[PDB]
Amino acid sequence: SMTIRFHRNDLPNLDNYQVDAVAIDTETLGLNPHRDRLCVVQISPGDGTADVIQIEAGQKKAPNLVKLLKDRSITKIFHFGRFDLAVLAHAFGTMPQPVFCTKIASKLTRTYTDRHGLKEICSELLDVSISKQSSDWAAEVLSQAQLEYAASDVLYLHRLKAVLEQRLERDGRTKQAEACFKFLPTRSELDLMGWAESDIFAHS
Amino acid sequence: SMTIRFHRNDLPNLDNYQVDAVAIDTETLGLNPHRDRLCVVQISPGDGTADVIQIEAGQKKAPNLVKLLKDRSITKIFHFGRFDLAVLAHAFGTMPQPVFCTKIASKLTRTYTDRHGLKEICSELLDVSISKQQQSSDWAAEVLSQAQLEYAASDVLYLHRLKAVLEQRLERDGRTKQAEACFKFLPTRSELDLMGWAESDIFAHS
Amino acid sequence: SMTIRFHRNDLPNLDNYQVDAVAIDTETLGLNPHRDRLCVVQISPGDGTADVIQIEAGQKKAPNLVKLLKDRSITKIFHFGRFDLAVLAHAFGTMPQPVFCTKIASKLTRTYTDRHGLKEICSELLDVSISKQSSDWAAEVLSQAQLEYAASDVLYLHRLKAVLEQRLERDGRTKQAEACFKFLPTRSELDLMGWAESDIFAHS
Amino acid sequence: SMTIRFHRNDLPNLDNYQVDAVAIDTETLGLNPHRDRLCVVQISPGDGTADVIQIEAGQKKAPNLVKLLKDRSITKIFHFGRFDLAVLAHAFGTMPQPVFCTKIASKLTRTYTDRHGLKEICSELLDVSISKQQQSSDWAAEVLSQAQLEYAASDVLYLHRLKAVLEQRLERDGRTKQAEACFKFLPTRSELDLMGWAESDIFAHS
Amino acid sequence: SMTIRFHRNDLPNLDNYQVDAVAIDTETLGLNPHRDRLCVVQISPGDGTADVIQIEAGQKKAPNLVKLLKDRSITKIFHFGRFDLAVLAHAFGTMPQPVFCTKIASKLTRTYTDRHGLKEICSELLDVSISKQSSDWAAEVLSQAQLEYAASDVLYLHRLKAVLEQRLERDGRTKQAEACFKFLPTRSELDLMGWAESDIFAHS
Amino acid sequence: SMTIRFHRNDLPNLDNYQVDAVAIDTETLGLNPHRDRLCVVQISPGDGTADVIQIEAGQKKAPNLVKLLKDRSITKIFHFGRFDLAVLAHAFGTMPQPVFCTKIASKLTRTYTDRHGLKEICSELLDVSISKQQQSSDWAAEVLSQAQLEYAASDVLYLHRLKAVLEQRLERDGRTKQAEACFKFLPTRSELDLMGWAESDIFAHS
Amino acid sequence: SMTIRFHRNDLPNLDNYQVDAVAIDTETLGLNPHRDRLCVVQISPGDGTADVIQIEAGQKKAPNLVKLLKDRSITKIFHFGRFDLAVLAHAFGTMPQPVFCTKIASKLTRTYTDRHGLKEICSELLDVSISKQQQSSDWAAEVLSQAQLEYAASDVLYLHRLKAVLEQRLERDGRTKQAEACFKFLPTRSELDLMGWAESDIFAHS
Amino acid sequence: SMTIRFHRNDLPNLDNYQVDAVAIDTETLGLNPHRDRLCVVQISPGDGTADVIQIEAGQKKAPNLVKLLKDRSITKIFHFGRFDLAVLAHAFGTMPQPVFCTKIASKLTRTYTDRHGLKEICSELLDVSISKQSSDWAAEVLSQAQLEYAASDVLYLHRLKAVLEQRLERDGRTKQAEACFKFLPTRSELDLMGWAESDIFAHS
Repeated sequence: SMTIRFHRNDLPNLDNYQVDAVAIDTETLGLNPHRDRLCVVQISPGDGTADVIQIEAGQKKAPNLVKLLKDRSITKIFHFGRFDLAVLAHAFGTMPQPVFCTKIASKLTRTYTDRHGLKEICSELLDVSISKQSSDWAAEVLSQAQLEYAASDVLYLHRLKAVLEQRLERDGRTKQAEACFKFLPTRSELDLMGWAESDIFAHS
Repeated sequence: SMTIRFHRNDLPNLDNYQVDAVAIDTETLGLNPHRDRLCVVQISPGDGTADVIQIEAGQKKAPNLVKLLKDRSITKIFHFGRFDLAVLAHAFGTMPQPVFCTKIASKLTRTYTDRHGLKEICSELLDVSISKQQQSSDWAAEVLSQAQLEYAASDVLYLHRLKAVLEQRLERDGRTKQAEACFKFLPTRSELDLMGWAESDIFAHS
Repeated sequence: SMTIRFHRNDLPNLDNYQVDAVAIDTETLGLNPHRDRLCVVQISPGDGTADVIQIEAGQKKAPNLVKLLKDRSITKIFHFGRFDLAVLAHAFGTMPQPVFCTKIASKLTRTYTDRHGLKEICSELLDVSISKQSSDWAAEVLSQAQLEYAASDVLYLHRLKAVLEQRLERDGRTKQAEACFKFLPTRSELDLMGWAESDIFAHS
Repeated sequence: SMTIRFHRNDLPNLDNYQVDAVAIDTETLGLNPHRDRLCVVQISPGDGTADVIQIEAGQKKAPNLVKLLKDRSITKIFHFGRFDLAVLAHAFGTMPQPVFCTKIASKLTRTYTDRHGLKEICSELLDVSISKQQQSSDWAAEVLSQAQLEYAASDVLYLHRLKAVLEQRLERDGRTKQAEACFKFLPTRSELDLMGWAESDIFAHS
Repeated sequence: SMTIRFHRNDLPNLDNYQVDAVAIDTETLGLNPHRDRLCVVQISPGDGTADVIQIEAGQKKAPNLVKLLKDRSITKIFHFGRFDLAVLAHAFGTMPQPVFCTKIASKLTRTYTDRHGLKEICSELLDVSISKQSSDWAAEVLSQAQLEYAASDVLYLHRLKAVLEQRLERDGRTKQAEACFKFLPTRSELDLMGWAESDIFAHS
Repeated sequence: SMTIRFHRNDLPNLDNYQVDAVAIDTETLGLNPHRDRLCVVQISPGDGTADVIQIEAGQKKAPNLVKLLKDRSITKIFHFGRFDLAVLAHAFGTMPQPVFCTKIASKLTRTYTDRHGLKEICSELLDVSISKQQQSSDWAAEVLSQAQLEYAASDVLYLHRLKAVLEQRLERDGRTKQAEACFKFLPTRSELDLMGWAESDIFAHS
Repeated sequence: SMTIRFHRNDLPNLDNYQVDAVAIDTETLGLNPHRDRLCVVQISPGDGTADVIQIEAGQKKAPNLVKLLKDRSITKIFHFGRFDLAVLAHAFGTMPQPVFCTKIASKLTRTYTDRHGLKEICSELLDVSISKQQQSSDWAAEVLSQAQLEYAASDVLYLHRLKAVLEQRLERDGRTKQAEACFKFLPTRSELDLMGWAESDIFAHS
Repeated sequence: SMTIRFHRNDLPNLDNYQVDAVAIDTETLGLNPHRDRLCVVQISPGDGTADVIQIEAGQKKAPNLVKLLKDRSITKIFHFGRFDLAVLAHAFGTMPQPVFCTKIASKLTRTYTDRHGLKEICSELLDVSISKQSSDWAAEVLSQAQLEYAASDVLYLHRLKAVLEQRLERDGRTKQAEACFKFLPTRSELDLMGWAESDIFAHS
């Protein structure tokens, strides 16, 4: 079924990543980036396959992945990148950019719903059914079910981006979305710096 | 003391605005830009003088003011620019940029307090006292009172000085780059407010 | 100072009320019209004087006052009439109409503030200073201070109405205000009927 | 079963609308009428048929529909008319009246429940089952799906029948006059929403 | 199955009520006794049968039922009598007493749970399964399902009282329960008087 | 002015208590009767004098005080008796009755306010000013300060007068019978507090 | 399968408890230790057997159980020991120590969830299914049902296995020392609950 | 008036600290230890004088102060040490112990009040009046007012400890207080680790 390539620590090379956009998600021990370590990076070049990379405790190097994260010619696509960007910057020392977030794009286009989860938009926009799973992602041995769950998070983000970009143009919000994506790395930096619970643009 | 130049509709010219940054604030009939019209634009060159400009109901143009708003070589300084940028763009059709916001800068530096209002930071950072008695008054009055003119002018007379202090604090505490990114996004935040997301944090999970 | 005419039960006649609008407020034993009886009706014909009428426990008749309440040619002016209309209808058996509410009018015009109290609008719109006072309004003997407090509630509503009507025209909301005033007696009826805690127009 | 007539822009004529009341609903891109455009108007004569009218982006006129909205001899029946009245007035410039709202009528009669949605009252009052699967879908699609057409039509096919039941309940429980006053005010409630008070109960103390 | 005797307005006589305790529940148009009229009184003499009495709009007389309500030698058993006592007093002009409330008794004995509903205690204490149903109880014609739902509310309260009285004695709280039952009619009176949302014994 | 008689452990006799009602209050180390011991009992015959009785740690008996608590011919007047009844019953083993509570009586008559504290009703009903400075002090001190004695005494010196006013108000506004039923239940409310339901309204639905 | 040994009052001897750790749980009449008496003590040596001990009303002694509680060479394993330690100390006068709490250990390791109940961690960590149907039942019944015995036994049959997993997780994620400090404080946390602070976090600012 | 010794970076020696207990407070840029740096350490040996130490941005060494923090024979006294312990451990790399917290001690003794602030307990327990001041504690030059405010935080903690220890013995809670003090360094560690918003002992 799923074409999943499993790796320890890092991609082995970038032979599959001669691309201008990658789809990325992560797994962690929880929602606090300072407490809960990075455990898995899942990434797809958009060809319907996924690389699932198991990250070790204390590991701060992943040179091939970091080359993609730093490459300003490659757009890093996330669904709710605000969290993953903070996790990746905290783990590897660089804030990935530029980015596209399918959740922000959903909020700017799918104004007829309050459901902006990945499962929801995959169903509505792609007629794709994905299966939601909490588990210990720091386990020595990840299950096949865990690998498939992680891979499904990145298999469809290129296709979602294509639909959402067209919707943003139809509804006249392309420029505002792009400014949101330009700011999103700073939003994640501010989270790591201590404003994770604050809307910095609010009056009070 | 403070010099106020009162005008109707627009600045007469830009002879006082051969500067690299201007301080701007606005008065309206309330907090909803689609309902509550622009009534006053106040602007200062940073030299201890202020222009207070009465805006007519239905006024669609202000060409000299708009030249300053469009001029990318002039930084527009606001206190909580999120509001004023939306009001000005809605009134005259130009989203001002680039910008500096003293309230965002305060939130990124004065981490020991939740009080980030203009009156508060004037007192703490400059030892300058300003009064908010006229904040909620009829800004659409046919003739503005001298108290209204002085409240309006005081809202822009100190923004250059606050910006200087807050710039230094941002550098001291290591957040200049993040503040600049906030200022770059702020025009979009105001656009999203006008477009229908005024009550939403677009970066929130839900 | 204040010209106050004190009465028991009812106005003695309508000699002072050959008018097209009256200003009305009430005092009660509290904010629950079914539990807390009507104690005082204060009313002014707009001439800078007030009638202050002490209402007895169990009294359900006040013929001269009720003639004014029922007279469709006389506008009953209140500041937040929603409460007083319920109290008066519960006490005397008829819902006063038509009405003008200076608080609704304030909310539709003074959009630059969240303070719509009587003291606030008297100060801003009239340069009139009134003194806010809780006390037992069911006392056998009302104090002079109580009579003056009650009278001040109605001395200025005609003048407030004149200013607020002009503001409603300036800001383009006369028609919507008038529809609010037409509905206000039903809003008070719904309060008495059991919806005092519900916005009947809300989605949920 | 249900008969659906699909149209673009407007009813072709009023040959099916020689009636004293019509049932109306709308579909949009969301809950904010200034941001979220009108996409579909659905209308039923009360005879078990429904017209589903696709509204174009930027469409400013719908003359036959508007004739019905303006016609004071025809009651416009809605479920939560507060929304549809604002959307229709914003789209085409006419505030429909007079009106009957089945949600207000439900709140004034079904005092034993807090569930006043259309699906709920169809089931309880008529034993009619309707599905909300397409409530949140892309109503601005170039071509509406058959499921979207059937969801839209089902929102108006039963309002006459609900109105008949709820009218009887209002009379039974003694609240006809208060409901009628609510219906008379409802166009103003929708106007106030468009004017800037959508988040405020204008009758609240504070 | 269920032995249900249906009546209009009132019990026809008290031939089935030569008893010292009755089980009572009511149906109304909702939870606000001043707005939502009494629609059904269901009552059982404890013999496994129920009388279900349809109450008309505007009906304020029910002489045989009222004789039971007033009879101080007959304990009126309710599950959460606080509501029904207010409804019955408002409908018929007299506050029933004395009373026993199986919900108060449950709260004073079943301290190992926070579930004190009738279905729950019937299951736990009696191994009796009752089926929970909101509907229009003011309908001209009550359904058979509605009659059976109403009857089930009173079929088991005598049996619950017997178990709960023994539990109160085992756990040492009989005297406090009886004082709660003595006060309960006043608690319902205070609800009708305007304190339905207030714990009169709270400090603030 | 006020006469205070200071005692250790107990009243010496009941020579000053040939009366039909007594006013009682207590001071403790806090609001939890199982944790926070009884420290002071204050009692007044209603004649403008007060007895202030220091209670020792571990003290289990107070026979003359307890005679008054048990005497069903003497009404014990409290302000918020719910607390004092629990403290006294826990200390000495007798639940006082019958009782009158000025706070319950206030809640049933002063329907125009949410302020029912003793200081508030002394001021409004009697024009008597009392100070709460010593309310939170070390009531277990080896020697009570004169300020502590005067705070304690002032808490009982006015309860007879308040009761007289509030009785009249209860009759005036028609709630004498309901208040009396509350007073009859109050000892049980205090027992339930000691038994484990201090945080629960036993009459609530859930 | 599981072996249950039912007893009245106490273990008959400690022949099955020549072990370094025991698993303990209790059943009561509710969550308030001063009101709600101890009804059942369940204990397991960690060998797949469980003792379920019915405790009489008013029972003040359980000498063999108490020997285990006092024995500082035997770790007492609980799931949410905060409750059981207070109940056991209140019943028999000995605060058990040292302790291991699987709920604290879960909160310090399972940082990806807010579900830390025993049923949840049995399923996730051991793939063991337990039923909470009898959690809220009359634990003071004269005769315990077989379902009650099996619920009680299942609450202790797996704590040794959970402790083994959670110990490894604490070491893996670097929090062994902090968990041990929590376990050292837990008897005091339970004492403070009995003393009157059950509703207070003693370490909170306010 | 106040005897204040000002220092940069560290105490110059421990000549004034031949003691078994020290009183410590800190000033920071705010309440988030990971975001808001340590700015001032104020410390007193209990002789009515204070050392006020200005801490530089990026400074992670303070050898003489750290010797006191690590010295297990010296009790570090705080008012609400939970915060300062986290700040000091984060700044200098070691968790100070053992400790005494006058706020925990107040909560375990002054059960007759909900006010456990330093000003409150100084007034009640010592008849000492201290003056509460928010300001920029990272300023290059601290004002005399700032130095005096910082010093007043530590001038009285030895005296408060003596009173509170006697109160703990009188009210029977010495053992529980000491266990709270033994745990307090771990409570602060857990705050730094990511549980600052969680009571680790709560059921949920």
